[PDB]
Amino acid sequence: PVSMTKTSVDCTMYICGDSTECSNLLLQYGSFCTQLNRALTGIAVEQD
Amino acid sequence: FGAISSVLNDILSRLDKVEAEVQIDRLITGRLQSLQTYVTQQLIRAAE
Amino acid sequence: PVSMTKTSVDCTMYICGDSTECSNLLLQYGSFCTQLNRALTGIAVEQDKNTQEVFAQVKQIYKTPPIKDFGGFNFSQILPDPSKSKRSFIEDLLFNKVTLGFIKQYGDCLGDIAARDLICAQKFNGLTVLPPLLTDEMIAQYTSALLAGTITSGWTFGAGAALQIPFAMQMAYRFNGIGVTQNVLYENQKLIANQFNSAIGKIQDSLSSTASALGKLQDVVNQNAQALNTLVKQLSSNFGAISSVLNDILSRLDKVEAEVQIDRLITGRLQSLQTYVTQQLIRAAEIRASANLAATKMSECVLGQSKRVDFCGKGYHLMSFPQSAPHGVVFLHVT
Amino acid sequence: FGAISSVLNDILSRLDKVEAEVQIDRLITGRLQSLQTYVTQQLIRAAEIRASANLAATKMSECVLGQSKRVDFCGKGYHLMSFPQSAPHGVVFLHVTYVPAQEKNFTTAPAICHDGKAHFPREGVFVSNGTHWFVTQRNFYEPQIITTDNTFVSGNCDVVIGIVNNTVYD
Amino acid sequence: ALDPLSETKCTLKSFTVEKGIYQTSNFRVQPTESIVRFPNITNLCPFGEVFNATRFASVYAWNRKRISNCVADYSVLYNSASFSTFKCYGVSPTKLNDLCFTNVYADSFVIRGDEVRQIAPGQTGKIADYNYKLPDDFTGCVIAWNSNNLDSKVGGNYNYLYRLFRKSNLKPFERDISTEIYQAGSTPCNGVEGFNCYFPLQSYGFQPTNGVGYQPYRVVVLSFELLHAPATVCGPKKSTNLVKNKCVNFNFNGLTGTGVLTESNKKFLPFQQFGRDIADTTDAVRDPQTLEILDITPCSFGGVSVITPGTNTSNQVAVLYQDVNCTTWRVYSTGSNVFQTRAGCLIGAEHVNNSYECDIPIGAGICASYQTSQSIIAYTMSLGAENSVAYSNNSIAIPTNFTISVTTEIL
Ligand SMILES: CCCCC/C=C\C/C=C\CCCCCCCC(=O)O
Ligand SMILES: CCCCC/C=C\C/C=C\CCCCCCCC(=O)O
Ligand SMILES: *[C@@H]1O[C@H](CO)[C@@H](O)[C@H](O)[C@H]1NC(C)=O
Ligand SMILES: *[C@@H]1O[C@H](CO)[C@@H](O)[C@H](O)[C@H]1NC(C)=O
Repeated sequence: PVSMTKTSVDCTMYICGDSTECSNLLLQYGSFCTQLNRALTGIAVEQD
Repeated sequence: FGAISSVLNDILSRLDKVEAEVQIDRLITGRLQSLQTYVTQQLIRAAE
Repeated sequence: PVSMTKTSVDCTMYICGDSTECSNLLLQYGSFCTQLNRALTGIAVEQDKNTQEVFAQVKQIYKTPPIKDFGGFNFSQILPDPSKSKRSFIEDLLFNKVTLGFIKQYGDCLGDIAARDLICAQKFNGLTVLPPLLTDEMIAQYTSALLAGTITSGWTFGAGAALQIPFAMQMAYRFNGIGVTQNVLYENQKLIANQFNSAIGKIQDSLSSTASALGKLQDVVNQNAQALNTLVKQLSSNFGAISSVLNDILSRLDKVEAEVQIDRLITGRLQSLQTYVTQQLIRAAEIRASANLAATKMSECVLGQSKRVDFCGKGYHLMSFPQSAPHGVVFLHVT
Repeated sequence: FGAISSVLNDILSRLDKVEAEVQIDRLITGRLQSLQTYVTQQLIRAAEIRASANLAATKMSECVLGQSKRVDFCGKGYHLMSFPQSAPHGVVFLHVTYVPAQEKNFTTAPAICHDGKAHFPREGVFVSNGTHWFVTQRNFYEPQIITTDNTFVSGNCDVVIGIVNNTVYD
Repeated sequence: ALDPLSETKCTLKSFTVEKGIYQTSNFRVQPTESIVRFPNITNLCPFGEVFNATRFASVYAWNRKRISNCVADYSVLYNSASFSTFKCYGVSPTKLNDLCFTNVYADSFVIRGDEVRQIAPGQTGKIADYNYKLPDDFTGCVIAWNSNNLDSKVGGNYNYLYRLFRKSNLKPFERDISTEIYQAGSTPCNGVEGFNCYFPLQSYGFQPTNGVGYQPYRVVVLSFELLHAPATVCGPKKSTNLVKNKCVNFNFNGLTGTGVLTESNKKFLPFQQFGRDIADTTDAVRDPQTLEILDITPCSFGGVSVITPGTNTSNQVAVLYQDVNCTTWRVYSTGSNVFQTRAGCLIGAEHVNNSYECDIPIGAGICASYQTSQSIIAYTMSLGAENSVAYSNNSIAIPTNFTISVTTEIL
């Protein structure tokens, strides 16, 4: 094996959906998702 | 995750501004932890 | 890369601060902080073995002779100059390309400097960095010993006692190893020496220009700082509570209404620390792999002559020279 | 984990179903987190163990089933052989190596000059015991006499730096 | 908490400790004094004009008064005032005596008893839909008490009104004094009342024999904010002096905490009172008397390690302070063998001039051991027995013998 599948995640769309009440509440964290996407972007850049 | 439902539209259809926060917070916490676990296991898989 | 940064965390200072109520409430977990610190201590202890394995291959600090007496080659730029951190020219060039545990007194961070320096804001929250056990001067002395053994004894100094041999009579051997006879070397010694010198000069001129070329060693520092600054910023999250400040919770609420809100913050910040430690454990493994590769190159490329293809450089290998950099090592491969 | 007790039978002996679910959910969450941490750490250790196992599998092939030429891979010194032994959760290798013992100093020069033609040793190096000139191998001093079979000729004696003058026989 | 050795014993959870170096808690400094700084206020609040008035308003045209520059010692109500209902939402009742309040408003009106439960967030009734509504993020206190001897007459009191028949529900703190004929059906109305057009106001009866639930109640809603702005209103607490450059517990206008107070060059604006660093923590405040700016700095800062040879050979130890340059005061003890390495101030070990191998690693090339009366010594580590090589120009060394080694490798 030489590579795996690259992925990306929208945390607002997975957690809150189309609701606008959950998004305002999730803003109170706001910095744990960017971490996730940073890690996943590293993985994706490494697989190439 | 310890809430009365797993559908935000079934929660926001019965409970008001304040009685609904205590449940959406549980759902947020749980789904954030799910994403964290996913990313951690993918980080461990990419090293192999 | 050969190493990363060591860290330590007082969890009572990060989570609770100076409040006694929170520190009494935090005894009800009591078993995870010791675990976190166990992990971090394992990392920190591994980070010095990663260096002892690379640079401390030999335990005889060989010295360089006054008059060179080499066949025409010039190691003035890799060998030291006692004038100066008795490093070398190229090593100095390297250290002035990577930016960044030293003493920082409470009298310095006292005032507005705190909350404005990014290193005092950590220490005020229980996060500390630890100095490495080997200083840069020791590492450079090790490197100089390795270089001076390579240059005066060939490879014999890695299989027992060190036997001396002229440099050209050594390059003849290194030639016969790839498939070229001796006469080729004894009959083009001057030209080969000139080409070698010009190659090293081009190296020096490209490293004296204004291109970094050392990103693999800078990204380490950048990641290690970003992690701690992200951790410091993560303290402004409410985690489901009415506020992120314990004193505001304790100035308006009694002993009963306040636990409901302080336990949320405790849990959140404990999870933050858990995540930090997990990611550090995962990066330490990459660093360990790279350190083992470097320790294999220092023995197959510096202490001998490799026959593997594209391991000790691109082409038919002749030799290699080590140099120390911040958190890593650099090899100059002569092919 | 923020509850009134760590024993479910004290929670269930004093509180009803509604008041007790609130307290049991917290314990569930915390213990689940504990197990997740356990499993993550075991996954991170299995990787180290796998790397060590792969290195041992490489050493068995390259040091036992053959003779390695890499430096410091199988032992300290010039490798000869190896022998495996089994130990609890691991393996032990007994590496046999050759190590030089007693050094002696000589003077040397390449490209011997008999008559206008340079001679090179073709295997080994030239040495002198003070007055005579022999050719010998590199890792064990066994001197021989210099003839035209153990050397070869190349060019004339006008370039090499170190060339000396002596007699080669046939 | 007797010494770092006991701390590491309690950490490892054992009465024996193996030799090495361990990390301990950071250097903590404890306070010596307590400081309190409230504004300079002299007069009392109008508890009389509010709670003991002669005519209260109506719930549809409720009244809203302002409170400023006063001292809230509610103990004066304990004499003749008796409150049937008292409920606070964003603050605990046992802390109303230690705070200062920002924008205090008092809303007053009269209702019937069985409607007092409607004065709260999310209640869905006649008084919360058409007459008076409260936010969902209400911070304040609700107070209510019976008035069946003042607001009730012997033949019926019809001077208190409530709004029936509104087209849509009200919003928080929004008033409505309109009197326009309400149309029930779809047929139009032209200011005349019949069979589908009703006057949207009606009056209680408030007789003196009416039963609980039909008896009058007076209500007072107090609204305010906390710990964000000047707060000209304050409670009954007597202040002290100001102690700079010392670790003190403080209470600035209701904000507690502990630290060191120092002068600042920052310049605020006339509508600012706090500093709120990146992490939402205060790092500056304006004194409410001298109007000067002060910084705030924690007292705990450090990093401390313990060197131990083993509790089965000795019980002497050494201590390493990583952020102290003893060449001296931020220490537990001073001892008599200070060294001041580059990794900190080492206290408890004798420095030597020799060079051995590392037994216990410390940092920056320093190591420690248990040498010979036995003590702890600290020194600079060795690197491997300096040697030299004899490269002249034309000499070579050749071996004449060999050895067969046998080494081990565990995996
Ligand atoms: C004029 C209003 C001033 C408002 C000042 C701000 C907050 C004061 C809070 C509560 C004051 C009323 C407390 C009721 C007295 C206790 C009940 C009793 O009497 O037994
Ligand atoms: C006759 C059975 C109808 C049941 C319909 C189902 C749900 C209706 C729910 C609640 C109705 C109660 C009305 C209370 C009136 C508000 C209080 C008041 O101000 O008086
Ligand atoms: C309000 O009026 C009463 C008289 O009934 C009086 O006793 C009381 O002192 C007044 N309230 C306060 C706080 O003084
Ligand atoms: C070689 O070494 C062995 C011991 O290792 C010794 O007994 C023997 O005499 C040596 N041989 C010579 C030629 O000295």
